[PDB]
Amino acid sequence: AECSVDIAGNDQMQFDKKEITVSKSCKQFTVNLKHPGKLAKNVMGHNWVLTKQADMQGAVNDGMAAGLDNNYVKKDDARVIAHTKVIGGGETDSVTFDVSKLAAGQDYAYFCSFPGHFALMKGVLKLVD
Amino acid sequence: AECSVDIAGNDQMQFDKKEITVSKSCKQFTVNLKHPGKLAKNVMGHNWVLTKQADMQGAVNDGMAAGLDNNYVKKDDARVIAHTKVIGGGETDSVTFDVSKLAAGQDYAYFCSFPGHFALMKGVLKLVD
Ligand SMILES: [Cu+2]
Ligand SMILES: [Cu+2]
Repeated sequence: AECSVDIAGNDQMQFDKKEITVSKSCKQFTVNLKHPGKLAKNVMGHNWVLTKQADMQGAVNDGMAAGLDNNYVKKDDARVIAHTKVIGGGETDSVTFDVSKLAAGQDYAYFCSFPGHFALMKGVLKLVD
Repeated sequence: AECSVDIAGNDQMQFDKKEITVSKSCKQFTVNLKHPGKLAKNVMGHNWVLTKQADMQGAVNDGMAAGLDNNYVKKDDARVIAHTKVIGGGETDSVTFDVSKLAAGQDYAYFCSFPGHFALMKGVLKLVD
């Protein structure tokens, strides 16, 4: 038989092979692991979502619940001033919004609403002048 | 100032910018999001670890505790028949082991011991012939 196997991480963050067979006729067995480094949008996507600081947590929670189909943002969510699409690796998206939706001395947060990402992918947006 | 900003996911799964400035002299503001799709080994690495089925949970718990410098495998862990290094995107690693370490009528499992991967990155290794 063969005394080696090629196994890889896939774009779903699983092994491509759920089974390895080792023949008793093999003295030694060689496992070659590859990490292609490519993840599909459904497991590793990003967006950019803008809210008042106080509205972040509610918007993120309802955003996770809204699903990939809604770019992990609740449809017509009043707390969301602007958001991009959820994009995968090598992709781009742009969003334009009215600056009149911002007020001076208010705290604004941006985050990714892709489930679990708000913890790591956050920042502050400030109105200036 | 400008009425647009370029923001990107980075290899730590954070935004490259933690702060965005919008001048109130802008009528509209544009955010251009990029997803380069590249993650560093310290946040998205894989390995391949072989144990008896019954030893998986213990080996993975002690493995996560052992850290990246020990390839997320407890040094000299008796339950671990064989393991690769932890590798990052675009990388490869191999391990060879003696087939004499496997016995008939034992159940063998493999997994990735990179923290959080264990639930999705699993398979069965079967002695055959
Ligand atoms: Cu994200
Ligand atoms: Cu892994």
